[PDB]
Amino acid sequence: KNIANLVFNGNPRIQLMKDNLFKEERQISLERALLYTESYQQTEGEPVIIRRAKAIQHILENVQISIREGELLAGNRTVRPRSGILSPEMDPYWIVKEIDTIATRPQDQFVFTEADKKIYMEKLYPYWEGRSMKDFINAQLTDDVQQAMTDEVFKLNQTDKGQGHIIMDFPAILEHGVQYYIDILSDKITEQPDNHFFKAGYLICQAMKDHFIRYADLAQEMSLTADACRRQELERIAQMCYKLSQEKPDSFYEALQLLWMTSIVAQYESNASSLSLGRTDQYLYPFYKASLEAGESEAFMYEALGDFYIKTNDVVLLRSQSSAKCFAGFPTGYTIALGGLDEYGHTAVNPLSYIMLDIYHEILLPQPNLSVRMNELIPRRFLLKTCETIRLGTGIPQLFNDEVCVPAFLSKGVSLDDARDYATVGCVETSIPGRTYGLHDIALFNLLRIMELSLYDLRYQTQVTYQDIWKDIEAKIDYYVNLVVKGSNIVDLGHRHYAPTPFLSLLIADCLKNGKDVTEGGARYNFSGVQGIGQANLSDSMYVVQKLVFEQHEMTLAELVDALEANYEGKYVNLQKHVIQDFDKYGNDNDDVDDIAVKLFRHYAKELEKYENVRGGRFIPGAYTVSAHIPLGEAVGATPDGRKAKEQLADGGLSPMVGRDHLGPTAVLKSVSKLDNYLTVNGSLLNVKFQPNTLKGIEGLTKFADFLMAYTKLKIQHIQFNVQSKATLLDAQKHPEKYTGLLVRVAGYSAFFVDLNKQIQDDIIARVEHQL
Ligand SMILES: O=P(O)(O)OC[C@H]1OC[C@@H](O)[C@@H](O)[C@@H]1O
Repeated sequence: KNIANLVFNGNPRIQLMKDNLFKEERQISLERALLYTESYQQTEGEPVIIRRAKAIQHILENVQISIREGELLAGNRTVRPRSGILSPEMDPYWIVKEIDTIATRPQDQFVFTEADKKIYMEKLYPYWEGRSMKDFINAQLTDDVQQAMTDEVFKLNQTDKGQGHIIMDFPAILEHGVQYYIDILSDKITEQPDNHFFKAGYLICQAMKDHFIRYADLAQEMSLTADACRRQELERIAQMCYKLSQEKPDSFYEALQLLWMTSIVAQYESNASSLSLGRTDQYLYPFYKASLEAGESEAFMYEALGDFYIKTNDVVLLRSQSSAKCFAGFPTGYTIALGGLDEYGHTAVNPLSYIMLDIYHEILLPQPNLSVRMNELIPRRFLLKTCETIRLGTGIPQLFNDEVCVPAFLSKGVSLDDARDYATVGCVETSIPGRTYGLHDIALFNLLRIMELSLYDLRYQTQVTYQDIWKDIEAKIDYYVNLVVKGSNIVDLGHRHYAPTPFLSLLIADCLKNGKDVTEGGARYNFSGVQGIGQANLSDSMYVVQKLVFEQHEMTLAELVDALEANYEGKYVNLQKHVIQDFDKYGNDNDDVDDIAVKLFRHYAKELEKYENVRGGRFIPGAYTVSAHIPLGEAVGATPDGRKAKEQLADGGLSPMVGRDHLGPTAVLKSVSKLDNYLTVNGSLLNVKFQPNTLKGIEGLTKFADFLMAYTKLKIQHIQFNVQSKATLLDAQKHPEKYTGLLVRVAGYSAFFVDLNKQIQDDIIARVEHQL
């Protein structure tokens, strides 16, 4: 039985709702697909965005709903907790290939019941075969794009699922309420009778009104047969849901209910990852304050917030076996940014900011993906509270640096007001809340694979120079950025032609004024975010090449490549130890290695910003991996940095390669700070791991806080921490049953260690355990 993350004296209601999420195993759910398909079978020939809205209305009107045990807030996608909602309208093929294996696959298992297997193949697969967004993307990708993907230079994401990766304008819905949108859309439809977007949004807002009423009627009915206390609670919920079916919220309790019901409707619409929450402490604090005045009771508001936190852990997204290699362990992305700056450039930390960290001490779940915005104005007490929470060892909260992120957005034309208000989509995809359509994880780009292709290409050139390799790598980066742009633009178009999101778009400036969905470019800011992965390995490898081959003349390029092709076996076993141990590695504050990373990623960034997306926006670079450093590593043979074939790439994005940082965590910060971190407007990612003993006591928190202030001044964009010992992680591999509660930080998200495939577990284990 489990000894990880045991909670002492937790709130009983919070702990009961938490436990209920995990009582039964995860099942695939076809309920959304079935309803979606029913609607679509009646709307042939209508505008896609109307078909979408009517299908979403049909889902909202007919989905089975319940109010689960102890809940203070209504709203769940599904009655059975943590269901994998299938989207055959995006891709009906992959589930067929895995129909008998998804229950026992290596990552992200789900039960596909026998009844549902037959239902899917009889009622859903024949309709969606040849009719899905995936079919369009298969047909549209050109030949060189496809060849780059078979050469495993880059992956394209969301070809088989909703787009997501967007923060709605929650402050707008919180101040207006549902009926306000119904009425303005009425007037918009009148003033522009040919605009389908307005009609689509009208339908969904109406169905959201009705969906509130469904829950209200259910609460009331349930109250009749409920214990003396629960009856009053269910009556309170009914009255709340009747009110919020139309009216703007007045209390914190109501704001949380409107906030999560909006999230539920958004999930029915797009069924995607990273419909993140933005600056929740900023836009809920006025409601928390207003409730305090008026005598609402901090203990009740605490429980309602705890309900909300548990709600975010009922959502897990279903994906294919190959997709689960890149995005393993349910990175759901209900990401919250805390603190930061206000419109005046003053600290935005407020009393709710502290509460939202403290409640997490009871939750210890992967969601919400809490994040603290750092700057020089952070109150010390809040900084120490952040450190105390990270020390719990779940990986949450992560940090974002206002010092980098604000100017980075200013770089791309974001106004000062909007850039000061940034928050985070998903893992590390910094974004402008309620104003951005960023395609924040549209593609993964394997920089080490490109270097490998270049070394093999030049392997027989006896006259090759080191500068020749560099130019070749830069030329291949140019070539492949061009292709990943063309492929991302196809996926971009796929979502526009198959899956506009009219409801969500209502809450994205400036879709309502422009009359356009986000998929048509209605958002104020339009990006497409492509991730450069493997740069620690790239600079480590090219440093060896430069030194071993061209300055020391130990081998020739051809002889070295022979050793790589041989996977350092046989007569090369000692060469491997030599390239690893006898040459400076990235992450040790050695300018000579580090500058290779600086210059090559700068070339990647500056190439991406030459390209437009199909919405008139700009491509932007990120440097993050999720769990893709495993599959992207598997696609690369041995490299001059000492990787054996198929070995992982450096985790996270900006992290040193596992085990290569020998000079402590501050030398890591110094390496990372040499990168031009203003370029990764799409987000970058630094994983550090601390030995738990090194953070204990008041002394540990003080060292920890000082470290985060050094991180801040060094203008590193993001950092996050694992706090677990090697012994605990090895024990969790050997006796998973003792550690079913154990959370570990992968890359921009936390996941249950025992549910991570061994290759990810082994990455996390091999990361250096630092001391302060
Ligand atoms: O395949 P998806 O889930 O759409 O994207 C992959 C991942 O991208 C980066 C993050 O936002 C994650 O939360 C998301 O899961």
